[PDB]
Amino acid sequence: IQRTPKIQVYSRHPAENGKSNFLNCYVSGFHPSDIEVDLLKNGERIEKVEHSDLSFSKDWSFYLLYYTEFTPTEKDEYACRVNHVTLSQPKIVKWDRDM
Amino acid sequence: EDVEQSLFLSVREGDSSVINCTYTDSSSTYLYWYKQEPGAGLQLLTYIFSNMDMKQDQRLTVLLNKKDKHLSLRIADTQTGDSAIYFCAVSGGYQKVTFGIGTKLQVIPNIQNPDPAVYQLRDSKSSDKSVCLFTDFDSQTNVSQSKDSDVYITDKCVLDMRSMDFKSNSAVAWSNKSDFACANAFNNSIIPEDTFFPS
Amino acid sequence: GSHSMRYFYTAMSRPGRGEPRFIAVGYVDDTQFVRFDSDAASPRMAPRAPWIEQEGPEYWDGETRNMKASAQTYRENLRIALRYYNQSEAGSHIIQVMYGCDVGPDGRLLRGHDQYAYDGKDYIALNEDLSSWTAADTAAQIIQRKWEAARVAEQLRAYLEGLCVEWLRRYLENGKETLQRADPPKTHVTHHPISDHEATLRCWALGFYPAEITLTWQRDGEDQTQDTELVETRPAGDRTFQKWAAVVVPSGEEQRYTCHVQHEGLPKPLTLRW
Amino acid sequence: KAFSPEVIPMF
Amino acid sequence: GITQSPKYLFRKEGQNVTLSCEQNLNHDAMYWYRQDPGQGLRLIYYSQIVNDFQKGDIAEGYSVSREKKESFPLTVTSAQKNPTAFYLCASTGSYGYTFGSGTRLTVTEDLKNVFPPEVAVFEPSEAEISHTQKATLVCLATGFYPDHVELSWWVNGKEVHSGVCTDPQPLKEQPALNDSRYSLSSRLRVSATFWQNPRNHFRCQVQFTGSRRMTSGPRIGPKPVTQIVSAEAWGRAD
Repeated sequence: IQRTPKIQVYSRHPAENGKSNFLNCYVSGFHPSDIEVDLLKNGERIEKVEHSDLSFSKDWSFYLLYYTEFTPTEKDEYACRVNHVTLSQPKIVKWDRDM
Repeated sequence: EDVEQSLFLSVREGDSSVINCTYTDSSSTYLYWYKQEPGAGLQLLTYIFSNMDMKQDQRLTVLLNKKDKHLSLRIADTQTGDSAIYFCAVSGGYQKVTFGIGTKLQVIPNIQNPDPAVYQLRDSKSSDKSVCLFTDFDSQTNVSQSKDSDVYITDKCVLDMRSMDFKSNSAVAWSNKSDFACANAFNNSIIPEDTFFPS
Repeated sequence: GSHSMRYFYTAMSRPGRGEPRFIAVGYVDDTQFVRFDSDAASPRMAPRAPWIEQEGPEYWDGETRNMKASAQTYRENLRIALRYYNQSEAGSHIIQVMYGCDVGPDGRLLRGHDQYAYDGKDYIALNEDLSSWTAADTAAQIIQRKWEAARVAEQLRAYLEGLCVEWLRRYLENGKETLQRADPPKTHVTHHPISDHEATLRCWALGFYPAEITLTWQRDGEDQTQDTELVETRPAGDRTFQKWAAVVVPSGEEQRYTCHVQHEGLPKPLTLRW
Repeated sequence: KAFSPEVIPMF
Repeated sequence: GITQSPKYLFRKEGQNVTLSCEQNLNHDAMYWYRQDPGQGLRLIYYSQIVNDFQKGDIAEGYSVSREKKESFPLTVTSAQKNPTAFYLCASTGSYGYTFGSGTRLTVTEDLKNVFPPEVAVFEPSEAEISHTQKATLVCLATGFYPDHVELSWWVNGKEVHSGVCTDPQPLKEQPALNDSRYSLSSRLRVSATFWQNPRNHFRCQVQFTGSRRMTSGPRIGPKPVTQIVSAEAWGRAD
């Protein structure tokens, strides 16, 4: 009937300051399909953001991969901002280079 | 899509007939046979999925060679009532079907004891300008179109006296000419021995 | 039981907005190879994996015509569901569809699948015998009777036993370089001090294919299940996958902990320490 | 390739 | 399951005509086809569901509607210079099609050519009786146009099917002419003893489908309307 999104924020490769990588936000386990996902850099919304094709698990719940190309440093901070009917307000999940 | 079948096909009653079909598209996964009596609608006979080599239902057997894109229909022990137009049809789905042009199947009855004769029938009403009947000839006999333009001769057709279990061929000729006599009304064509009787 | 092919349809009514959106996606094993979205400029079945691009124009046309027509089917099925359940024509609803085949290493069918959902819940499902249906409720029960009478199972069984198996075999041959060469995980262990006494050991599996993997922590060769934090397997973005497992361990005692990795691409199970 | 039904799976 | 009426239709060049198709099968999808010699079945229009109609392959000059289930009426306008065809209505529920029995539309340049059949029965020859102990009656329907007849035989007031053969094809009075009048023959063969029974009644009946009320006829000959024409005989004792 209604399932709230699970969220993981991570990079495609181990993070190296100064090197090019991808920033992922995997949003999974939700229903219905309407979802709003934004990637953030220093509170600011990133513009060149793509996603995978809407698909679903055996239990009918939806998943999606959002991603953008980026260069990590030691001073910049990243996050994923998700919104959905099952949610009170937008859930912000910070990028942690060790998770 | 392009489906081709023989226009073809005449078999003896009791024999087995085979009708053939080929189609060009690999996406044709639903394959059918229909038959139509002329003047009526198509009736569904068989369907098969491209999955299957063969399928059987009473006197009907359908084989499919998916590699050769070749579909066939076998009618076992053909009967008089099997005479009809046969259509293969193929679809890739959503009933978006391509019909073939159709194969006319003619079933020739075996005339047991032929007694080919021409008879003259009188009008139950008015005087003269009447009809000649050519009947009891075997099923090889042709019966040809009329030489003269004011003389009408019909095709042979098969009549089934079911209560007696007796089939027989006949053709009818008539004219408004008075120099038209039944004696040689049919003589204008090929095969049998000769002609007239009436008393 | 080596391989599988899968198609997923999502049909989302959105009264007020446009016509219901229809999205289809196709997979071989854990690889998406194909994509259709009724919202695009010109809706087309489109490639999502190198090895499918070699199919000619008539493959793409045929698949496109099917998806456009399948859109119409589910667009109408939404309206029927709306009636069976007596719902407001203002509400947004979703039908989902799954089907596909499983094959063994020999390429032979193990089983087929075809399940339908409405608003996230089971609706009707083809039984494993590909001859009968299981309805989830009394509304689906009407469908079952319709589908029984119209013999809708026959065509599905034909697809799943035949075309599904044969196209999957074709795809596994064309994409063999990627589909049939398992990429073992790249594994390392990281150390994150959480205080003076404790640190987290995190065991990483990166860039692996297929998705199926087992990561476990041992202490002195004994299992540590209750104490292991596992994250769900997640896509890298490059068609590979990631997972990690963590355990909180006392300082100095790090050498007694071992991480164990099982994946079909490894010759032998790995054992890793920090 | 995708399933292409002859008979719509109509609810 | 599907009924198409009437079986034959006749219309002057440049006049709208709607063909009827009804069903009691509860199928969702219905279809309109045409069939012409040296051509198979060409789609015209189709309807997968009520209130929805889609063009087939040859819709130029056709229009349809679906307001209820049950029914799918086609309309033929001043379409092609060839609206003369055999029209078959069809529906789907499960694999393959169910077909109606079809309607024949003949569109003519002008009505000056329409004629009802003349019908005559011809009694069996005494020789056939003596030679075979069977008796063949013959019925001729002559001078008719268009080729829209149904011929039936009636013995003692009920239609017979056994012992009857009717030409599958009419003869053209003048085969070169496009609008030639037609002739059709039928045979009814019975036992000698059945024909020799003078209480047995034999009627050959020809239903002709011609003109209706609101079709204009200026010729001084009677208007060639939809009608039945018959001819009869009683048995002859020796």
